[PDB]
Formats: sequence, C-alpha cells, structure tokens
Amino acid sequence: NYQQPDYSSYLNNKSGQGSRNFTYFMVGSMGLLSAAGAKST
Amino acid sequence: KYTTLSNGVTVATETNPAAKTSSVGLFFGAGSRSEHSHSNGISALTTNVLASQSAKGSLLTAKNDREFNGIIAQTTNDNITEAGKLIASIASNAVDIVEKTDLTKHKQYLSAQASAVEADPKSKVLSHLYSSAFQGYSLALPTLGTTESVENLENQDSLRHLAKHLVNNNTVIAASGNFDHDKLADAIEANLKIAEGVKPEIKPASFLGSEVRMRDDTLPKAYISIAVHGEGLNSPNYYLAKVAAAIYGDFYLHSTIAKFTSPKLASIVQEYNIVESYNHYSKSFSDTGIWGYYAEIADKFTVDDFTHFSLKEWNRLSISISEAEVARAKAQVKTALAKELANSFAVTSDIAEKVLLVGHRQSLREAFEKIDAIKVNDVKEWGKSKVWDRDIVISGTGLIEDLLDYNRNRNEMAMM
Amino acid sequence: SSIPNSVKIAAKESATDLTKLSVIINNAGSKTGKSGVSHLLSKFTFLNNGAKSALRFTRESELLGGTFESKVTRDALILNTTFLKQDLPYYVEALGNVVSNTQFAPHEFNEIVLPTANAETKLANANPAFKGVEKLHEITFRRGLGNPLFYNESTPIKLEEVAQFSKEQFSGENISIVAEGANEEDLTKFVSESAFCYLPSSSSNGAKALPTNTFTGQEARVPSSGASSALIGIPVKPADFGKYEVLSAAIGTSTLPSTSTPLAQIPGATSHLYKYQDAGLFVISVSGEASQVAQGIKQAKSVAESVSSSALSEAVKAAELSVALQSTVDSPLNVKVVAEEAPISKFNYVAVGDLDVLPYADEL
Amino acid sequence: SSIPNSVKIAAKESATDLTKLSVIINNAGSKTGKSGVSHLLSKFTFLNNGAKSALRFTRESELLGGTFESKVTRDALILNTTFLKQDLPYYVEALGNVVSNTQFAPHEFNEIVLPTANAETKLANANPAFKGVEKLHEITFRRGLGNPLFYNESTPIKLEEVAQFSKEQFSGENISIVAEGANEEDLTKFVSESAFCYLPSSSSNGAKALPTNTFTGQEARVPSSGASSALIGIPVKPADFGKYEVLSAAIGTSTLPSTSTPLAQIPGATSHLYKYQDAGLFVISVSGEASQVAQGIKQAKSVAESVSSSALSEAVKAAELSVALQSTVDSPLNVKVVAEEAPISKFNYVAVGDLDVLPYADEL
Amino acid sequence: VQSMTSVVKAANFILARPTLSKIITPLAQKFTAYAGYREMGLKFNDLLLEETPIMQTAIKRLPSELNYSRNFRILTAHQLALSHQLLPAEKAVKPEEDDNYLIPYILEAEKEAFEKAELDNI
Amino acid sequence: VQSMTSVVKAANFILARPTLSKIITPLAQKFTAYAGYREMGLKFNDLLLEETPIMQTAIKRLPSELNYSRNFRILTAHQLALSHQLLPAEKAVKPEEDDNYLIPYILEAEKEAFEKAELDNI
Repeated sequence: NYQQPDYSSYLNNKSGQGSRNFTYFMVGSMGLLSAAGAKST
Repeated sequence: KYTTLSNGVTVATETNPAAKTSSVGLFFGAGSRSEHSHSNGISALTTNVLASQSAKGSLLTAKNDREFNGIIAQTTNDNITEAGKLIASIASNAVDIVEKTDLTKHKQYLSAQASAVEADPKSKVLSHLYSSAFQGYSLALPTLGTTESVENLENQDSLRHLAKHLVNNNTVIAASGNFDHDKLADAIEANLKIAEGVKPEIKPASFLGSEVRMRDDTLPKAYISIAVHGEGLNSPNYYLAKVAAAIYGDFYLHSTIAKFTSPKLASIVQEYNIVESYNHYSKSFSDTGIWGYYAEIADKFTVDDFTHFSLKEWNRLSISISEAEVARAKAQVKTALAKELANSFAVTSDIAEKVLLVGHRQSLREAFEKIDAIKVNDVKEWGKSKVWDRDIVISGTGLIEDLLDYNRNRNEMAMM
Repeated sequence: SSIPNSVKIAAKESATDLTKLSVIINNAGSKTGKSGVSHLLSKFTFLNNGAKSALRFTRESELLGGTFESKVTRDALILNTTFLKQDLPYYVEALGNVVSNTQFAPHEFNEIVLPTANAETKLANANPAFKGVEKLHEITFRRGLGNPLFYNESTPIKLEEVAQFSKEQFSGENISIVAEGANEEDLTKFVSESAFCYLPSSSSNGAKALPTNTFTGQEARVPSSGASSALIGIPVKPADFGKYEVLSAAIGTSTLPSTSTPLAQIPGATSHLYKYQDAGLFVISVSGEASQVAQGIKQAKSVAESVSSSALSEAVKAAELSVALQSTVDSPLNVKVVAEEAPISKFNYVAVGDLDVLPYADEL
Repeated sequence: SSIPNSVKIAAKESATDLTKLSVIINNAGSKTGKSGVSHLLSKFTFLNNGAKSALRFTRESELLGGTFESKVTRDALILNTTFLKQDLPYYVEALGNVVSNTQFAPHEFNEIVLPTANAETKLANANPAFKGVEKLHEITFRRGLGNPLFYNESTPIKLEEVAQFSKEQFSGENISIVAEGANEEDLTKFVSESAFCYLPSSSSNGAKALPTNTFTGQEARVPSSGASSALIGIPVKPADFGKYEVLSAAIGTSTLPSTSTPLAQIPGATSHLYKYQDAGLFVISVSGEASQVAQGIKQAKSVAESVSSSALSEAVKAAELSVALQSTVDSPLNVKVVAEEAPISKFNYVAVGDLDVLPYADEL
Repeated sequence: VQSMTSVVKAANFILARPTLSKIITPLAQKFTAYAGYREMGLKFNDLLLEETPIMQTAIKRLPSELNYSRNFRILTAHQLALSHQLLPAEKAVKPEEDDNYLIPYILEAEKEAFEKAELDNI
Repeated sequence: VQSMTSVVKAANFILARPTLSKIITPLAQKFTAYAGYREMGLKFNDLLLEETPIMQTAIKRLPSELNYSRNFRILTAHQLALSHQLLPAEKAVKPEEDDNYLIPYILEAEKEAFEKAELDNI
C-alpha cells in the first residue's frame, strides 16, 4: 500500500522462541520475586 | 498433463470433458515480489499492456498476482487452439508491443485499480497487513503498485522487466477445459518464441510482527485484520493451515445462518453482536504465508471485545479443539478447494501458480487424501507451532480507536 | 427424467468433483407473488423443516462440508447446494423437506427473515447500478418481471402470505431439480424416495402466469447519495437473445471483464443482457461521479449503436464464451448467438444519483 | 414605486394593524440555481448580517414582537416579516442587511443550515402527498420549475455555491418588496435609505432564465412506507389559470376545505392549481391506504372530467373566493376565473407508497 | 431452576398414568386455587421467573395481543399488591382462563437451547 | 481562565503603542522561542486549554485540513514527550508557521457567548 519506515536497526537478533522465552522468564522471575517479598512481609 | 516444449517452456494442462469453457494462459512469475519501490507496479502495468491487445474473439485478461503475472485467454472449447496461438503471439511480440505502446492510458487504468484497492476497505486492510508483515522486503509491495509509483513508470522499465522475467526458464503455459492437450502444445510450439534466460532468484521475505493503523474516523465501520506467520505453498502444513483457519470459518451477522453456524466464535459474537462480519483465511505465498482473520465491526465500542474473543478462540486451537470441529474444518476445506477449481479460469490460474511457485501441482484427489489424514492432534501441534504465543500483524482502517494497542492483542495470544 | 408429480430431474457429470445440486422452483420467483414475497420465501427455505430445525440442519451440513443458499430470481426461486459426491442422499432429502413441510414460524419471520431481508435489500440498493436495474425492470415490465427483486417495507408482507406462497407454488409441475456431478439414476431414486414424492402435481389456487407486456419508451429518475448511475434498457423477445448477446459481447459485457472493448474505454460502463423465460432486458449502465456518468452514458449509447457488422460478427465467439460462462447449473441457458443486427431505438432510460447533473432521455 | 436600483415597492392598508412586510426575490427560488440552492439560501437569510448577528437580530425582533421567516417557492424566495405598525423602520433595515452582506459563515452552514435543511426535507417528504407533488413537478417541468423544492443530499451543495448564488442574484431588478399595512411613502423612504439602495440593478453573471418546457404524458412511481398517495398533474399555461381554478373549486380544492364537493366525497382526495409566473400545475391527489387510494384516484379522475358546465359555472364564485384566500402578501395572485371548460386528457401520473396496489397511468 | 422441558416431562409422566392422574389432578387444581395468584388477575405463566435468557427470549417472541394482555395483567397484579386488595370472585381469573399461553414458546426456546448444547457436544 | 477576547484586547493595547511594541515584541519572540513548545512540533494554538465549552466549540468549527493537521501535531507532540526527544531544528515549527490559526474561531465563539450574555441581561 505504502512504504513502511525501516526498522532494520530496531529489530532484535533473537529467534522467535528465544525472545519470547526470555521475556516470559523475566516476567515470571519478577512475579516470583514479588511473591517471595510479599511472603516475607 | 505436462510437456516441456522446445525453449524449455512447460505446458501444463488439466483437461476435463465436463468443463463448460476452456482457458489457456502464459504466466512468467515475478509479480510484485520481484519489484522494488521505485519500479513497483511495473509487472502489473506490463501484463495489462500485453492483455490489452487484440483478442481475436477470445477473452484476454491480466493476472497481476503478488508473486507471478500472466495473460489468460478464456475461450469456448473448440476455439482453444486459436487462443493458444493468440497468447503465444502476445508473448513472442511482448517487447515490440510494449515499445509501440503509449502507457498514459494504461497507467491511468492501473492507478485507478490501485486507488480501488485503496478504497475497498477489505482490500486496503489486507494490502496494509501484507505490507507491514513483510516490511522491508519486496513482498511488502502492492500487487498493483501505488498511485505514486505508477505515474513514474515508462516503457523502458517495462522492457527491462520483460527481458529479466519473460524468459523460458521463468514461464509456464497453463491450460484447462475440454480439448486435446497435444493439439494445444503443437499450436503453441510453432508460435511461442521468447528469449532464453535463467529463472530470476525469488527475493527473500521474513515475517515481522507489527501493527499499522490507518484510522479514518469518517468511515461507518472498523475494518481490522489480525494474522500470524502462516504457511507458504511449499510447507507440508499448507492444507493443515487451511484446516486450522476453517475451524473458525467465516461469518456474516445478517446472513440467515448466522445464528446456526458451527464455529464457537460465531455463537460467542451474537450475544452482544460484537462484530458485523469476519472471515478466517490462510493466504499462502511461494515460501511464506499469512494465517489469520479479517473482520468488519459495526459497533465502534466492541472492537476490543471482538479481538479479545477471537484471540481467545485462537488459543483454543492448541488446547481444546474437538474432533467435531476438526472434521467440520476438513470437510469445509475440501469443499472450498473443490469450489476454487471449478471455473476453468481458476484452474488455469492455480496450475500456473503451483507450477511456477512449487514446481508440482497436487491433484485434487491427492489434496483430499492429504486433508483426510489430518487428526485433531496434528491441528493442535500446528496451533502450538505457529499460533500459540507467536507474533501477530495487525491492520485497521476506520473507527479503530477502540482497537487496543499491540501489546494487549499480542498478550491475548498466550493466556490459557 | 420425471416422477409421478412431474418433477423434472436433470443430472450431468461435473468437473470439480462437487455434486452441485440445485432446485429451481419455476415460477416462485419475484415475478409471481406480490412484490417481495419470493425474497422472504427464499429466506425461509432452509431454516426450519418438519424433519430438522435450522440449528440442526445447518450444523450437520457444515459438518458434511456442504454449502447451501436460496437465491431469488425473477423467473424462479433457486435453492443451490454444493457438497462432495458422497453426500447426495443427505442434501437431496433435506431439499425435499425444504420444499415440503417448511415450518414458517413467526419467530423466524421476525428474527431471521425480515431483519436479513431488509439488510440485504439495503446492502444491494446501496449500489446505484443495482437499484437502477431494478427501476429499469419496474418501468419496462410494469408487473411480473418488473416486481422488485427484494422485499421492501413499502409493500408489507405478513407471514400468512409467505406461507400461502410456499404452498400454492412448489408444486410438482413447478419445480425442476438440476444437478452437476450426480448420476441421474441415483438422484432419481433419492428424489423418488424423498419428500418430493408428496408434492401436488399442480397448484390448485395459484400460479396463473400473466403475460409479459413489455413497455418501451419510458424513463425514470431515482435520486441517490454517493455514486450515480445511468442505465439504458432494451426489452427483447426470447428469440432475440442471440442478437443482443453478440451485441453486448461486441461492446463489453459484465460476464467478460476485459479492457480493449469499446464500452470499457469509458469509466464505469458495462452492458448485460438479463435473460428470462419469456422476455429479456439488455441493459447498458454507467456508474460513478455524476459528471462522468453524464457523458459516459451518452458515449455508451453512441457505442451500442453504430457498431460495425464486421466487429459484431467477430464478437460471436466472445458471445458464445459469455453464454457458456453464464450457463451455471442454477440458470441453464440455451441461446443461439447470431451476428444479426440488434436495434437500440426502443430504449427505456433510468437515472440515479445527482439528478441535477445526469441527462434526460431526450438527451439519450 | 421604484428606486434607482429598480426595486419595486408595493404597500397597501391591512385589516389587522400588522405591517406584514415581505420581500419577494423574483427568481431566486428553487427554479433558478442547482437543485436545492434556494433552500439553503433561505436558511441563511436571517442568520448573520453585516450589521447584526443571528443571536442579536432574533433577540431584538422577539423583543419587538415581530415574526420573520424565509420560505422557498419555485418562482421566488420570500422573506416574510410581521410586526406592529410602530416597528417598520427596524425590520425593513434588517431586511436590507439580509439581502446585502449576509455573512454565510461555514459554521452556520454546518450547524444551523444543513441540519435544519435536512430535517425540513425529511419532515416534508414523510408526507406522501408532498413527495408525490415534488415528483410530479420533476416529471412535468423537467428543469426549472421541476427542481426539488428542498435541499437533498443527492445533489451536494457547498457553501461557496450558496454564497455565489446570493450574489449574482438578489439584484435590484430581481427583488420586489411587498407590505400590507404600511404607508407606501414611508416604506419607500426607509427602503431608499436602507441597504436595498446598494444592490446592483441586475446580476452580471447569472439569472439567465430558461424556458418552461412543459412535458406531458409522463408518469413516475416513488415507493414509500406508511401512507400511499396517487396524484394526477395537468400542466397549464398562465392564461388558463382561470379555467382550472374554476374546475378545482368545482370538484374541491385544498384552499376550500369543505364537504359536499364531488372530490370530498371520496376519502383523502383533494385538488389544487399550483400557479407560477410562466406555468402552472393542476394536481388532483388522493392519499391514505393503498387499497383505498387505488380506487380513489380513478374516482377522482372520473370526477375531474365529466363535470357539468352548469356546475362548473356555479363554481365560479367559489373559485373567486379561493383565489382571494390564496392571494396573500407574499404570493400576489391575479387570475380571472372564467367558467371555460378545462381538459384533463394530457395528465401526468405519479404513485407513492405500496406500488403493488396503486394503479398505473394506463388505468388512469 | 427447573426447565419447562423437565417440568412438562414430569407432568406428562404423571398425566399418562390414570391412577396418578386421578390422585394428583384434583390436588393440582386445589393447590392452584389455594395459591391465590388468580385472585390478583395473574395467570400462571405470569408468575414464571422472567429473569433468564430462555424466558426472556420466550416473552420476546410472544404475539402482540398476548404481550399486551400480559403487560396489563402484570400491572394489575402490581397495583393490587400495592393497595393490599384482591379482585372480587367475579373479576378474578377463572380456572378456564388460566390457559398456559406462554408454555409453548418457552418449550420452543428450550428445544433450541438443548439442540445447540447437544450439537456443541456432537 | 482568561477569555481569549481579553488576551487579544491586551495584545492590541500593547501593539498599538510604538514604545511598548518595540519593548515587548522582541521579548515576545524570545519568550515563545524559549518556551520550547515549537521544538515538539506544536503551534501555539495547540497548547490552548481545550476543556472549555468555548474552546470545544472553536475546535468543532475548524476546517477539515486544519483539524487533521492539528491532530497530527498533537499526536507528534505526545510521541515526542513519550520518547523524551525533540525535533531537530530543521523539523521544528518555525516562527513563521506559528500562524495563530485557531484564534479567529475562538474569538468568534467568545463574541457569540458575550452577545448571548449581554442580551440575557438586557
């Protein structure tokens, strides 16, 4: 339809599963650290 | 039935005595995918110029597809051989025809078509979806080009395009109808004369999850489309992708069957009349595809609800699709494939597409056997592989103010 | 073939391996009943039988992979079905239960028929060319073939009328089952043992077909928002179907989308010969901006006339192709396309849209 | 009387001590510009002057007790005002600033004009009789007098068009000030010293009046919901205004609502002779249930013809009464009612509503 | 809540057998007379629990005359409860006017819902 | 909030006098340059407090092209504030493009409101 802006630089170098796996690992780690802190409190 | 003529061009025909009308067409690959931004739309313009020639009683039409182009001469059965010669001439004199042509009228017509696809909301939505999904590669370009680039095309660019792409190794003569294949092959052999050349390398393309929003608040509806990286013609999951799409099928709110359609999404979306219409599709290119849905929502306050429910139903693909849904999807896909291959024009187009892009065309019986073999576990494996927690590409045109940001829809792809 | 009811059965092999079965109610179309009844009847056909409800028949049909629709045409009411070859015994039986013992429940009338019929009417009339064609039929064939093809609130219809139209029609003489990709013997057996065997041979108290009564020289104007459209309509006897198919294909026809035709050189212009049992209408239409249409219709009129007999003869093969393309299972066509000259002087005219811009009939 | 602009002034005493002042723009009606411009112009008349805004002029007028309206008629655009005798110097001045230097601001075109014009059009057309009369004028006087009387979205109009139609119109030769109950000398002085003195004598680049071009023998049909209506229209020369006023009053006219007349004996029937500068239209209408109207219009047709010349002569005095009633301040009427016979064979016909029930012109 | 399909199933289970019919039906009429809703102008089907999608559909698919009569009877019952007074015997709803007008529509609604549930679990 | 009519009254009171003009106007340009809104793509009239009936009417009565240009400039400003970046000097709104496009409509709205208030207290 029209030309998109070039995201070449913005793109990640990870594979489809790698980036998703790392994001979910970080979110889960945040969730469980919050769980540990809330349990302690 | 196949015959490789002299010059190495291949004539592929699917002749059937029950055919109402016959068709034969020369397709030389290299659609918009072979173009670049500056010279985009040149393939469509060249095919239009070729198909605008004298028809000699046949029906010449251009194809102008994403990855391949061709001229098709539909004609009654007994006249087919004549049509054969016609297209042969049209392609043996392609450079001469283009040289003697005043492109002003043809460029006006092509720009009119380009505006047409920029006005029909579904055409605009899917064109933008393909452009954003494959952004940065030639596959993102329109089939018919943009209204800005078309006016910048000239005869010399078309001649370069023909010389590069209209070659024996990169062309095929497809045919269908009721006729003797040998007669058509002999008629074309004596008349087809096209330059030698190697098959042009098909440009790469990689799916990039993105979102494009052409929000026009003046429109009456919200035309959105959400998809994921699908299956190209090569992939063995081609028919499996079609089955996965058909599990959700089509829907039109005002259709009589609307209250009775099998798909669960359809029953979900009448409770508050979330969406006016939608249709799930698996568009397949040579090596990549787009699997998703298009939808038109009348109520501007329910775009989010529709996207939420549709992506939840996609989540259901990898977990809870029952044997009933898989059986229905298999039957519906088989019926749709048979429907697409009834018109001899459609059969010619499919023969050309398959022979150019995958090299071999699976007969309809082979496709039925391959679809019948699909089990529910196969569909769920495909859903895990290609749908579950995978990047999506989004497009929207009007009243999409309710269409929430990318993260909400994307995160809808992995919640239970 | 025929059964004691005189229900004609025709079957012939198909190309795509789909048994594209179809039932053609000869004179249950928009021409027979009062304006718009046939549309509502079509919308009732596949909903609720005496054997399977809508939610059961639709679910089973989708499971069986078939598609089914009911389209209204001025001559006949068509029930199209499309399914894999193994599925014939089901759909045919269902089709029987559609022609006979259709429930016509008021809740389906007020929920699924009137809403759907009104939605489809509004969607179709939004296209100025379609509404222009409807007006052209209205003014060319004052009654019968000129009845509006779709239901309009201007002529209220009550469920009793629709039900009495389902009966008093649908009789054995009045229906023809036509199939593509089904053995005629097997189809005949199924039809004989289906509900089709119970229909009356002839309707006792209706189906008194009226004469066509073609009327020429009239004109009409229908103001509309958005796109405008100007149409020219030549009524034609059935025996002249050949002369105009050649003319249409000679100048450009909707069936054959292709540039390089004289009528395609002007934006939005097209032609089409609507063919019916006892009459036909050759329509040359132009659509788009009112200013463009104003000159486009005059150019199209000048193109239809003054078409060289040599080009008209050359267009015979294109006309044959167009006729073959139109000859779907639902609408069988048998027209011998002769290159004979076809006059245009007897045209009706219709204008839709910016009536302050569109030309009048006296301006051609 | 007149001023250097050639603006005609007419003034005569009134019964009810109200100065029913009125301005008649001779040919700024619905006949002059493109369909619907005059309606929008009439909606712009009293809003924003170069002297007083809408919210100021309306408030002042209401304090003064006067009323003001702008009605569009196919011949002229009428700006009526009605106020106590003490109030002439104000309103006349305002009227000047209405004809000259009316602002035409876009925010009024989008907030007060287009919405109001659309609402008025929808309200008027909801009446099947008025829709039928508009269609009758359209098909009898194809252009000019047949232009739709009200703005319709089918013919989009932009503010520039209305502004350029105010200019190039409203000229000195093109406006006629008429008052009832105001001294002609005082009114002449006020007009001379008002903005009317600054109008050009004639429009430089517009107001090229076209011939009437009356067309007969036509017909039309306009499907509509709810009430139906069948109308019959005789175009008449101005010199025949006397014959038909006597005919209408003989059978029953809208101006004289009374039972005992032949046309009043059938439900919903009425007649009226619309009178214009260069042509007129005698309309016999029937309205109501479609089945009732079907027979009512035929009865009315049979009544209009076959009216005894003795009864026609008896109706001369009633026709004179009707003419006197119609001759308001805005629409001066000068018709000599003679009993001469008036034919009907040249009738146009228009049907609205349930077109499946209403008869065609061939059934009269 | 119990579905009208099940209520009618049980009622026809009883009515078919002469012994249970003879024992119950007199008790059924006696119970319906002692219920006291007829003294307020209500027919039995007016008492049904409207606040359910099936029942809402059933009312939404009533004819015009039955719908308006139901509206008036419900309004009369509300007014009578409001003013703590009952209809005289002559104005009360007689046993023969308690005609079970809404049951067929509810049964159709439940038939549709049951077919949808069955086919979703095909 | 100060009615725009009063702001323009004060501005013309200052501008009419050559001494006050020569003093303020240089400071006016310097202040609008230091304000920093132009580097974010905003014209002056984009900053105006929209949440008022008079201002809301003025926006509602803008031409289509001005309305869309304003929408895009506001969206660009939001994106810039979101990403914590400013437009390059070549892309920033130049002083000549800060053209006071919305003031006429605001003044018309103020005039209408003031006439209504004056007549309501006639």
